[PDB]
Amino acid sequence: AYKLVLIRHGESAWNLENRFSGWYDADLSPAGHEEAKRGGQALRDAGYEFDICFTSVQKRAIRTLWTVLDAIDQMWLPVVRTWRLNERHYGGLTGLNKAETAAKHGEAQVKIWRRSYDVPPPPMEPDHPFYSNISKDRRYADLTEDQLPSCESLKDTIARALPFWNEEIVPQIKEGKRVLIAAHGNSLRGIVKHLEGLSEEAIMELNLPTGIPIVYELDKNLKPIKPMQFLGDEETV
Amino acid sequence: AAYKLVLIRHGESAWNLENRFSGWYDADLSPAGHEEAKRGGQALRDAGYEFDICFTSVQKRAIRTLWTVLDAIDQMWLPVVRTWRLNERHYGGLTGLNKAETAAKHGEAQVKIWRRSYDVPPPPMEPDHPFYSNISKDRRYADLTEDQLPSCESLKDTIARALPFWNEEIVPQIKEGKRVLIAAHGNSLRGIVKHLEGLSEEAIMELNLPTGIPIVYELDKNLKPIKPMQFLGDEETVRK
Ligand SMILES: O=C(O)c1sc2c(Br)cc(Cl)cc2c1Nc1ccccc1
Ligand SMILES: O=C(O)c1sc2c(Br)cc(Cl)cc2c1Nc1ccccc1
Ligand SMILES: O=C(O)c1sc2c(Br)cc(Cl)cc2c1Nc1ccccc1
Ligand SMILES: [Cl-]
Repeated sequence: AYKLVLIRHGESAWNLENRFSGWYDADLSPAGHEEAKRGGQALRDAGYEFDICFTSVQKRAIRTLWTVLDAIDQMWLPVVRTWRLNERHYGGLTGLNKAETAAKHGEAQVKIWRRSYDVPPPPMEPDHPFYSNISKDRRYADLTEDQLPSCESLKDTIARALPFWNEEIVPQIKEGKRVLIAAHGNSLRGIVKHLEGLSEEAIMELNLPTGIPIVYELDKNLKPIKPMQFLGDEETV
Repeated sequence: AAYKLVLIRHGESAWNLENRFSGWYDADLSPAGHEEAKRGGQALRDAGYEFDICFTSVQKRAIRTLWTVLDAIDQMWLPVVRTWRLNERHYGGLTGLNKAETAAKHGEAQVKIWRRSYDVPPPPMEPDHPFYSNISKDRRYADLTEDQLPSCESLKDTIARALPFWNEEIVPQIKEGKRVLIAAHGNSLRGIVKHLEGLSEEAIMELNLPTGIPIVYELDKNLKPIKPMQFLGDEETVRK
């Protein structure tokens, strides 16, 4: 049975995980960093070994992966970064808290956006404070006009994450390489939905815990052989 | 110039503080060596350097130096390639001995020979060596052929196994236009510098790269330096 480990980063600075941090490159807060440290200790105590790591190009996930690699003394592992594992792009909502989002767009539209799998939020427009910060960021300079989102539905996010799973990660898993993925709520949602064949409604109901190793055991067809499991002490699991 | 290349040599390690030979032993930075890396990163940040790809070894004193630099210059998203071929020189059975144990066991004449010699290796690290399984059986070297895994290295050996990685992996990226950062070690960086500047054995053995300080090369399209290496940082640090 292949082993696959996912880890979702924890808290970012300035409450930005509650502010549609999205493609804004928020760093971990001190608390989010401690979360990653605890997740790494849990992987260390459990003696996990990896052969290759995948992460996004967003520093909060990269720093999570660094903290884990440090904790488990495997800083020498190959690391692969990809925009395709980025957090969902929340468009014009990026950086707003819940109250400000409702104030701007009204409760009705907010409910529609919260429940919809395929309706995107408004695009991030040139007058958004993150517009040039994200869209002109050098790490996206190789993306084509059609690949760099101004905004994403959950469908959009999963659609651009899954090609990287199939094209880069699955081959590593099938060679027997032990994969660690440090990424974001919605990109990990895409992977989990593919793994478990979950429904749109289902995946929108799933809220992956942060800072906690998520262990999958896959059969020869990369199908889970049991439910996802979490690593940690008794209280946190 | 056509190209710019930046090297950085990691700073003090935990085993440096013990004056022990580390070589392939995976010693971490001391707090001071970590601080050094932060200052070097800040120098790169103040100069506004941008990179497209980073190379380092599979040793954490170099990897953590790279990480610290990337953090400082807000380029943690860059691709990073790690290779055993940029590891520190392998000191064979000297690995893990401190200065006194080395002088005690081998005597003044022999230690002087090993220090000055380009191609006389120190004793090999034998299966009964206290760090033999820790290093030679470390799964990170699992894909090395038996010929590739050194039991010891002369400086010549270190340079000879570093330069294939330069030629085959770094040169292509440079000529592709990618701005390279190499975070590595004294002797593997010596291999690179010797090839870049066409230095004699004697000259490369006289060269001692400063630590924690960005070393900048301006290279023409044939990767020939168009001037001497430049250290980045305030006037003080550059002077020292
Ligand atoms: O519960 C969640 O995780 C999500 S997702 C999402 C998206 Br897309 C757009 C919007 Cl306005 C909200 C949410 C949301 N909560 C929420 C935020 C503000 C006001 C009311 C509810
Ligand atoms: O006196 C010298 O010139 C040198 S050179 C050198 C090197 Br190289 C490594 C080390 Cl451990 C010592 C020395 C050393 N002193 C010395 C050596 C053996 C016994 C007593 C003193
Ligand atoms: O300065 C250098 O590059 C080298 S290399 C080497 C080797 Br190999 C074996 C030995 Cl006994 C010494 C050295 C050496 N100097 C040195 C090492 C420890 C203490 C004092 C001086
Ligand atoms: Cl990395």
